[PDB]
Amino acid sequence: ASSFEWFGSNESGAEFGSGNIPGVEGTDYTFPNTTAIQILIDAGMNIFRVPFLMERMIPTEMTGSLDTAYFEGYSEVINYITGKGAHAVVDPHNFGRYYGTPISSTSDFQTFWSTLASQFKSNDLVIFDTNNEYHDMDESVVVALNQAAIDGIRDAGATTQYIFVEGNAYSGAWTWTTYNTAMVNLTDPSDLIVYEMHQYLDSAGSGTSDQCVSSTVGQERVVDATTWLQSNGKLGILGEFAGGANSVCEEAVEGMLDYLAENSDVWLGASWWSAGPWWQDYIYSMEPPNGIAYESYLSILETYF
Ligand SMILES: *[C@@H]1O[C@H](CO)[C@@H](O[C@@H]2O[C@H](CO)[C@@H](O)[C@H](O)[C@H]2NC(C)=O)[C@H](O)[C@H]1NC(C)=O
Repeated sequence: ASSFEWFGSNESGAEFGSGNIPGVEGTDYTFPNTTAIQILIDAGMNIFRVPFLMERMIPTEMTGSLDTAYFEGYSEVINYITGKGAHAVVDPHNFGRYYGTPISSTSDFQTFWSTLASQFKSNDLVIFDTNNEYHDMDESVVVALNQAAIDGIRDAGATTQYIFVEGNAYSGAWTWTTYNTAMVNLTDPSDLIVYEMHQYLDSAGSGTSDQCVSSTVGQERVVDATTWLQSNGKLGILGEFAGGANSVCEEAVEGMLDYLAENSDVWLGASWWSAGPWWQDYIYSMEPPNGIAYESYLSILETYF
C-alpha cells in the first residue's frame, strides 16, 4: 500500500493578496482548480490543505456570520476533494492574527470555530487545522487558542474529524522542543488530535529560497520532533515542506521523508507546499502541468505514496 497514512499538497490561492480585505475574487485571490487537483489525485495524492483568510470567511468580528460567497467558493473545493475520497484540511492561514492583531480571545476564537465547523460537521473527510503558523505570541495563549479551537469544533458536533493543531514559532519541527513542549496539554473528546509541523530546508528554514543547507539537513531538522512525539505518545503530520529543484535539496527531502517513514508509527504523513493555480514561476510549485516542483519532485514523492 503506502509508507504514510496521508500524502498530498497544499492548494493555494484563497489566501493570496491578504493586503486587500475583503478583496476581489479573480483579482486579489482565487480558489484552487479542481481539474488540477484531480491530476494530483490521479497521481496518488490523498490529502489537500486549502488555505483561506479568516477575515474573508467571517468578516469584521470572528464571532460574526459567514461571508456566503467566499464560503461557497471554498466549500466547493473542499467537497470536491472529499467527493473523490481524499481528506481536505480546512486551514485558516492566519498566523494567529485577525485583522493584523494577535488573537487573544479564547471565547471569540471558539465561537469562530463553531461557526466554521458547523458547516462541515457531517463530512468525515474534512480535517480541521486550528490556525496556520502561530508565532511571536505567548506560548500559553497559543495552547489555549488550540484548545479553544478543539472545543468549538466538537461543540458544533463535528466529532468524527481529525484536528490538526499547530504550535508557536511557525510550528517548525526543528524548533518544536525549544518552544512548543507545552502543547502536550491538549485534550479532545474524540481523541483525534494530530500535531502539525512545518519544515523547510533552506538556511533560515523560512522556505524562501531554492537552496538547501546540505543533503542531510532535512533529516537533522526532524529528529528531535520525532522523539518528542514518540516520547509523549502523540501523532504528527508534516503539514508543509518543500525543497528546490536541485539534487542537494532533493536528497535532503528524501532523507527527511525516509526518516519520517521509518517512524510512521508517529508520523501520519506529509503535505507539499504548494500547489495552486496562481503560482506561476514559484520555486516550489506543485501545480501541473509545468510547476518546477511538479516537474522535479512528483516522481520522487510518489515513491512514498
Ligand atoms: C485547471 O487545470 C487544467 C488542467 O491542468 C487546465 O487546463 C489546461 O489548460 C491549458 C491552458 O489553457 C490547456 O492548453 C490544456 O489543454 C488544459 N489541460 C487539461 C487537461 O484540461 C486549466 O486551464 C486550469 N485552469 C486555470 C489554470 O485557470
